[PDB]
Amino acid sequence: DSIEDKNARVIELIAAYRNRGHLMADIDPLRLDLTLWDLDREFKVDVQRKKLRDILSVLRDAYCRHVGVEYTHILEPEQQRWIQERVETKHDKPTVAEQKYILSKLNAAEAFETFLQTKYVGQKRFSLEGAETVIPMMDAVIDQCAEHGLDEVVIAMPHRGRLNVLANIVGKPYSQIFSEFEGNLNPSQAHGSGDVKYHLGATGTYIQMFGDNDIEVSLTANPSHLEAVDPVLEGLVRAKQDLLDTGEEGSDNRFSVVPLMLHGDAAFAGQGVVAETLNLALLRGYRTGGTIHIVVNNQIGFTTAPTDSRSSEYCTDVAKMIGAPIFHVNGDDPEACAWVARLAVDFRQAFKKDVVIDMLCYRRRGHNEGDDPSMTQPYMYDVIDTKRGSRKAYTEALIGRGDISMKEAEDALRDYQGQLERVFNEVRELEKHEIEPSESVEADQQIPSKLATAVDKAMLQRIGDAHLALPEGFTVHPRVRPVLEKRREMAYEGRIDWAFAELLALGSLIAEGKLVRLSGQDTQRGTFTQRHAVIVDRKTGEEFTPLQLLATNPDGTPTGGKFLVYNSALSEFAAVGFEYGYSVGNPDAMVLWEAQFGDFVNGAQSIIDEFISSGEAKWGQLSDVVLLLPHGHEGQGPDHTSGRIERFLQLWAEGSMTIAMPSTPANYFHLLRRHGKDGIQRPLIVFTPKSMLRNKAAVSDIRDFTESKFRSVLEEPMYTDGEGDRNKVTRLLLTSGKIYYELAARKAKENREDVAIVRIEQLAPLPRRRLAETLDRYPNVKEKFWVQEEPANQGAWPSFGLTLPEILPDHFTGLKRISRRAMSAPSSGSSKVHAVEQQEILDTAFG
Amino acid sequence: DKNARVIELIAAYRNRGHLMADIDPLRLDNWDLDREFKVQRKKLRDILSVLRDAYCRHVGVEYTHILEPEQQRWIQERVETKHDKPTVAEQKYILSKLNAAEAFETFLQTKYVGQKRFSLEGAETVIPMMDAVIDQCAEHGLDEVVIAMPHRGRLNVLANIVGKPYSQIFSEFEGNLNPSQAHGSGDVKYHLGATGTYIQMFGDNDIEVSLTANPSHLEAVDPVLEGLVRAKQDLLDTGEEGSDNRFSVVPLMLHGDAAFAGQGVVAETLNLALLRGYRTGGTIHIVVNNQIGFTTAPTDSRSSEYCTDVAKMIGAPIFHVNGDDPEACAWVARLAVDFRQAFKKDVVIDMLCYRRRGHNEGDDPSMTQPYMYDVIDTKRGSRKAYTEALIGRGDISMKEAEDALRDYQGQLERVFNEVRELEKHEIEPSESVEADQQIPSKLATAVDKAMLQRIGDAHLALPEGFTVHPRVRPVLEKRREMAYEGRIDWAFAELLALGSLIAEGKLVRLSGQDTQRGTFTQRHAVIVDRKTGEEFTPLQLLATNPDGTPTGGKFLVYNSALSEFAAVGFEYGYSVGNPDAMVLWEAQFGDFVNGAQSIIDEFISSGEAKWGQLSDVVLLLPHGHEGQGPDHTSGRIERFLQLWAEGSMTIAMPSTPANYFHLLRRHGKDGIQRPLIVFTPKSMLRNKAAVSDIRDFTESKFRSVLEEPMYTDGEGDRNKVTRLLLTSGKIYYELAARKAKENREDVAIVRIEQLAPLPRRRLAETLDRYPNVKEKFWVQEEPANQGAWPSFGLTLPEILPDHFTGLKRISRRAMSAPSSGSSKVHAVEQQEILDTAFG
Ligand SMILES: CC(=O)SCCNC(=O)CCNC(=O)[C@H](O)C(C)(C)COP(=O)(O)OP(=O)(O)OC[C@H]1O[C@@H](n2cnc3c(N)ncnc32)[C@H](O)[C@@H]1OP(=O)(O)O
Ligand SMILES: CC(=O)SCCNC(=O)CCNC(=O)[C@H](O)C(C)(C)COP(=O)(O)OP(=O)(O)OC[C@H]1O[C@@H](n2cnc3c(N)ncnc32)[C@H](O)[C@@H]1OP(=O)(O)O
Ligand SMILES: CC1=C(CCOP(=O)(O)OP(=O)(O)O)S/C(=C(/O)CCC(=O)O)N1Cc1cnc(C)nc1N
Ligand SMILES: CC1=C(CCOP(=O)(O)OP(=O)(O)O)S/C(=C(/O)CCC(=O)O)N1Cc1cnc(C)nc1N
Ligand SMILES: [Mg+2]
Ligand SMILES: [Mg+2]
Repeated sequence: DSIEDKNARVIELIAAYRNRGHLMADIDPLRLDLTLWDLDREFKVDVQRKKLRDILSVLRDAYCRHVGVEYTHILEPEQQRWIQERVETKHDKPTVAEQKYILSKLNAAEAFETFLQTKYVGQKRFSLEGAETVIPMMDAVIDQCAEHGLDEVVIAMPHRGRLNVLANIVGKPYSQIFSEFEGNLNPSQAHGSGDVKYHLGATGTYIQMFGDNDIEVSLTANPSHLEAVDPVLEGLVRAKQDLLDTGEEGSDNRFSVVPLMLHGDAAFAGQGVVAETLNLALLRGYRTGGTIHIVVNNQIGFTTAPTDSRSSEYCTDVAKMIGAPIFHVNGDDPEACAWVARLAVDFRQAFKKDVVIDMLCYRRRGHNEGDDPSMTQPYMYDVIDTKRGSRKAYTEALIGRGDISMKEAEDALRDYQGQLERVFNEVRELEKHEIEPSESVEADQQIPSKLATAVDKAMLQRIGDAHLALPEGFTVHPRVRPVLEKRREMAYEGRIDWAFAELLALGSLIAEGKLVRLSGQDTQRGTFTQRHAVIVDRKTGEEFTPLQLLATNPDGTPTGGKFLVYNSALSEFAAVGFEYGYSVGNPDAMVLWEAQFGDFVNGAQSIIDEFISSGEAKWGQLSDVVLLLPHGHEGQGPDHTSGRIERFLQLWAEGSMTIAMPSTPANYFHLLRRHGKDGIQRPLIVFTPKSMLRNKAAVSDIRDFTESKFRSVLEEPMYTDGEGDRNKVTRLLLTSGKIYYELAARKAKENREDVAIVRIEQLAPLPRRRLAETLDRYPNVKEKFWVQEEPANQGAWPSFGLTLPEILPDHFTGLKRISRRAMSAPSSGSSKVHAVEQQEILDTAFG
Repeated sequence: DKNARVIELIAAYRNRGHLMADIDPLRLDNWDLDREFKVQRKKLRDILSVLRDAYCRHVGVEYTHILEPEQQRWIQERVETKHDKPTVAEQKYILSKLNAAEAFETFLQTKYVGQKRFSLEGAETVIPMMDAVIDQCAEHGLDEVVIAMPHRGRLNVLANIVGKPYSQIFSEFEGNLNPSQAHGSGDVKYHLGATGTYIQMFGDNDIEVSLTANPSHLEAVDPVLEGLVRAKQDLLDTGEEGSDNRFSVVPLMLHGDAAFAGQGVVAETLNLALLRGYRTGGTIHIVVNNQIGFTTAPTDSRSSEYCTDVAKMIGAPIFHVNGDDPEACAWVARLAVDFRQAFKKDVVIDMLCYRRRGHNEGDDPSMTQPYMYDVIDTKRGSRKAYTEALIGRGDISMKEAEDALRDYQGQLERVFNEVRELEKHEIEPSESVEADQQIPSKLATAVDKAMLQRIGDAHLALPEGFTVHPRVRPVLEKRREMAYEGRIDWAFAELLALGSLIAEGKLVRLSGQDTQRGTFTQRHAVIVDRKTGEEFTPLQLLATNPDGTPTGGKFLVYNSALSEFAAVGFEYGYSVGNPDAMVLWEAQFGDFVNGAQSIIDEFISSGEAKWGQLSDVVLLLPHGHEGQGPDHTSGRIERFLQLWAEGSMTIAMPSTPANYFHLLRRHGKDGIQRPLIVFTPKSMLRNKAAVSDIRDFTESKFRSVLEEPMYTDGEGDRNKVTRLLLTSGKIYYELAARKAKENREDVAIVRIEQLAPLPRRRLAETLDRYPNVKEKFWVQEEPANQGAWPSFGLTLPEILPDHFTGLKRISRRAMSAPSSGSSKVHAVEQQEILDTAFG
């Protein structure tokens, strides 16, 4: 009513457009879903005086045209002001040369799809038709990154316009893409079992069209499993940033390697790994200084409408949890798409935070190029039939503006189409090779000859002394202090436990110049209070990392090594994905991921199945990620007992991974040191102990570290070092893990000279030669038994019971099993029932 | 202008006031007032006092992210108004809950100091808060509250909220279990569930309270709870598939702060909240935010301000409440239920508290968090502070409070003594649960020809003016023809099985990614009008008898979200919630079921042995080597076979449509409340040889072992057979076509349709019909380390030594991936198998 009362209604209106203007924005290319006298009156705006008509025009233009902005949810006021200053101001129109360049990208995007439709009508390619604006948008992201002088852009994306992105953004040769469609692959392309064309990656150098800077562009490989690559990309980028000494663990806060993550609208809302990966964005051990997210929102998921794909307004609403700004942009406006892309990069650079671009578009054809979409979405495809497409609509705009002519536009398309045909002809002209079955990739990585993993006594002692080389005035917790003192004593006197042997292995590698990354749930202290990789000051809370002292030589010079130890988030899928990604990103790093209990690794099953166990065969992607899985039957229940050995053994083929269950601390030390020094970029699966960590018998001597190597097959010390007679042995018990000690204690108690226990430390690849050689030392053996704690359908028996009598018939024909009955669950819920079952196994083994 | 600054200030408190609220009980991180303004006309001092009281005291309110204006106004009206204090009787009742909560934890600390119980100490306010949720649900006249929660205060919740007898809880600590408690392999005490009846203290209403079982896997039970509640809602005819939109079954989901932010299944389950096939009319979420995750600080557990920030994606209101204020906690709990009832939407309560002891009762927390535990040691505890507050108010005396605690402590000791007095039973190893569910004798699954014809006729019984898509119409017409003339394909036999069950009165729930039409355009369970977009479900016509009476059955078919973990979890929960329902979940390709590994491992394969929880969930997994790549080839048969033990599940790979029909009808009629794993076909859906006759549906039953038709119906001689090829799946047709082409009378192909439990007797009986067999081979498309060979190669020579000693394998080499990436390489490998099998 009054001038003071009207001014309050203006501030409400300013806020309404800033908070809810995006709900009115003309973002959908398909289009499916105070008095008038006060307009010329001046009002106070945060302070300057502006007319209502000018305030309203700025608000409508910024928030209700082809760009929908979601940013008021952000808690940082400086971020809200930064977005406000760049969206609520008239941004200069692009140059004729820049416009022509955008059209050239839309031309290369559309013609690439139509060419494939004409030549390979029967083959699926997951076309970007109806979403061609992704190409000039990604180009603008990469160009803006190059303008900031960044080092690399790493891309992860699904199937949608993948071939297009590889050819028009990354720079993968058209000849290579057409050869995959032709089915005529050379020995390098036909190597391994392989994977489909829209899962493959590439690398290249992006050169600025209107700038002088250049930037590396990489696209990583991925399975069909939508969004599974999300933490893998993050891990890959983090490893690269750590090598470049940029980012969280670097000197320069540049975060010069940029993750560019693409997504589909149904997969972004539906896959849990998306929230798991976004939750890593600002963590100390996982941050990459912000990811640029592009959602190719074609408002469909195969035959599923968005109404059945999510419970939220936008497919991007999950990204609001990390305070990420969200930009919904109309896919029919390539200039707004290129502008939002450059704004996104600028925001990422200013606040080192994630930015999400929701590109509203459509899918011109069916889900695949063979699917009929009118069966399930007739109304949408009746609307698509009327739409002209971004390329033709943008061409008509540029001719209308007077930038180009109809002839210039037509000659440009014919030049690109001509170039494709010329390359297609040469691929067809290549002589067709004989199609042969896929071959095992086992021989691709050769075991090095005579590799030494032993360390000198001085090394053990230095790692020991490092545990007591505390900073001035540091107050050690009274229950942590005996561990540090016992470790220095262990390093000089012997009887080294499992927890110290692990740190002796990692510390000696750091001293040799290796980067060690160790992470997992409560991994800094350890689930079983054994590691103490990081010790906390009882009074101040200051952290001390003893192994970090080994990154410096005694003269003061750096070794080149580093110890990166973190407590992970309560995730398995994202954390395992990230560590796999890290190991691929930096192959010279020692990357270890620890499960709280091995029973939780099934939460990251997609990473194990789709990346860790099959990545080499499928894409030639090498990873040496170490998985530490606490395993053992101790009466703690079915979810605190098994790391599912049987599952990893089942997945094993073509010498893809090393699967071990060491029984001694020294053997574990040699296993870890071999993995970090052998140069075999293949994963390592370690079934680690819980109660065995504190077993007084499960200790090792200094000579085991300084004079021995890894031993895949272990005999009882009485036959190798003692006065035991191998000829008295009639019964042979073959085992793996902590049950050896329980069997050895029973053998000692009853003085059973007729029984020998042989341990298999390396489960896969099977040490066939060493195992045969070891059994040949017991000539009077009449019966052999595989003994294990695990149920009959679990542990090593499902694979060993079948492979051992086949690979060694003269040694294992008639091999019987001693174990728990076949069980649905990994063990019993009661510790008392476990104890009875355990005694039954020992009684049977000595019956 | 002054009035404009007031509007910005009003907005500042409503949007960001929660950042200033005194919600943390530990406190770790550190002239115009009399003028009137237009809001009605109110003084700035009165506006400011209302804003500070509503948004900056012990309750932090996040709601301005909500897009519905009516929801924002509803919260504003209940939050920005002076709320009446609870009555002396209500206050005394809240203290009685805090007394029960703390004394239960101190009693277990004193009696079983060495056993881990995951104490709720420092978070005792969860008990009066949950009581207020349940009491408010009972006040709304709701039928049931189903709870899912982790380990934190689980024993406490079972004893003080659900009503699990203390005698039972203490017998679990003593390790003295009777035959019913010791049945199966079992699970730890803080994973078990219970049921009971909640009776209002100051009301006359009663409500069912249930707590569901769960594994250690934090948050995995979230979609399971949703599915369980949804099945109960559908039975009560309340909700989305009901006459009334009451949603009378309430999901009460509890969480830990580190698990809520870190587990992806949380976002997957929240994404289901408003979907047609998954919505439960809103979940009440309680986060026990003790600002710790074992030894991990919140700074390393999440990238967001609040552990609850993920729930803002479905526009859920979030209430951060101080755990030291039990009255604010009880008020927020009742506000949450009221919001859920008004808008049938999810509500999140973030109870800020602390963990008095270590992660477990044996863990020393000062090793990793010395500052936090130096602060906790100075804190008095919600029970003692609340006791002192009521003494100060004059509600109770020091004597009345002490006498109340003595009564609860005295009752606990009395019960503990009786459990100790019980005779200790001999501890024996766990036993298989196989015999618990017996196969029924002579169960008929065949239907009359008229039923096949009715399901056929239903595909063409289109509504008036309905326009069928030109490529969908031949499927409907071919189906009516198939129903009367025979040559029934796979896709129609499935709908014949489901349709006949609906006609018999069974509730059929079928869901999965693009399941309504089918990934391979074969199902067409829902047909869309080409002109209007109107949907028509042919099988729904079978829920009505020809006289017009309902059969009692219903067809619930949905397109799922792009999830595996939550969708499989939900369907498992649904099958447990309604055991009389036919619940089927279909994977796009079986290669994506590993995204639900935790549900398969922790619920489907081991739920019966661990908790006595029975599920008859059906997993449909499209499987087969066709050259579509390593992620469009295998459902990982070897993994399901590995998990199989104690007759927990049925694992099948049928080769004929008729067999699949009988497998599905047997599952829905046999009464065995155990899951079914079906490896379903892709190209075999359109194979002209993979068809069945009417007689196989009307006069036959499921056949676990199948012979070639030439021996059972044709003119083939079994005695001429010298080589025997044992197989499963679509490769049979490729082997049969090779046998026919080369006229190999010396070779016979025997199919194993049911992989687990192994049909040992039928398999032996079938092989005894080929007496001149000199060599036997297991033939499969799958790599040597995959398919049925890893288990069959070991079990078959052991269970049947006179038949399978020296059984050799014919398959693809052992592979890291389920198959090759090239279709050309697949074709060469496939021909190599056929060539070896007939070499
Ligand atoms: C990660 C992988 O799986 S790549 C494995 C390579 N595979 C092949 O070469 C195919 C043939 N395979 C084989 O011969 C066996 O499975 C092998 C590799 C275990 C060797 O059999 P064995 O000789 O009986 O076991 P053994 O422990 O004595 O191996 C002997 C040597 O190979 C090394 N070695 C064995 N397995 C591995 C492994 N998984 N990673 C690294 N080095 C290994 C040992 O350290 C040892 O080196 P050394 O002779 O200087 O002491
Ligand atoms: C889901 C489960 O695992 S409950 C399994 C019960 N387990 C046991 O009884 C342990 C002993 N096991 C066995 O006898 C075998 O493993 C069985 C159950 C497969 C039967 O072996 P066979 O007789 O050789 O195969 P067959 O298919 O002819 O089974 C015969 C009968 O049992 C029924 N049957 C077999 N398996 C199942 C099953 N998984 N679910 C329901 N019914 C079944 C058959 O339909 C048939 O019924 P019918 O007598 O009316 O014709
Ligand atoms: C469900 C599914 C698809 C629906 C796609 O939904 P969107 O995310 O909206 O993507 P588009 O619209 O297709 O660009 S594609 C798809 C494919 O097989 C990808 C083609 C490939 O790469 O081989 N799957 C199957 C699928 C289901 N579940 C999971 C976890 N991953 C999947 N890939
Ligand atoms: C990581 C982990 C825990 C940390 C708990 O974090 P929060 O969510 O904040 O809970 P609390 O503070 O303990 O109430 S408890 C826990 C337990 O073993 C639960 C005790 C049990 O039920 O046996 N695990 C291990 C764990 C790791 N990953 C997954 C998916 N689930 C887990 N349970
Ligand atoms: Mg889509
Ligand atoms: Mg916690």
